[PDB]
Amino acid sequence: KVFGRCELAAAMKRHGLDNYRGYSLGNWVCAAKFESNFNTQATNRNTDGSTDYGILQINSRWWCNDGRTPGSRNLCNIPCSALLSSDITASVNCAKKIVSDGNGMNAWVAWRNRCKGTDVQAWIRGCRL
Repeated sequence: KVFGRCELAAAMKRHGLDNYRGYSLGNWVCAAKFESNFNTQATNRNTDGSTDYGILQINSRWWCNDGRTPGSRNLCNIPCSALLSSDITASVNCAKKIVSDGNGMNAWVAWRNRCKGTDVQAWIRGCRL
């Protein structure tokens, strides 16, 4: 499943991301756009043996367990396969842990590079929310 921008915005709102830790809905939508292109099934291998999973490209060294990543910590206490659902519940739950951990949304490379300091509200304009 590839979400539409506004579909995702609605789902992230339902799941409590609007203003979670001070970050407006558009930041979360923007992060997903540039991390995964709204693709719930996207995966990306890294040079350290970790893989990033799903809509918010959550990493298997720190956050979820895939069994094949060295130095894995499983800090969201979830299998990475749960982060590949068409249902974003698990990715949202883990995202809330990630953002609360000390970095805020700087945790997401694509957010800091493409979304931070931009008009993130553009990502929710035109949506029925």
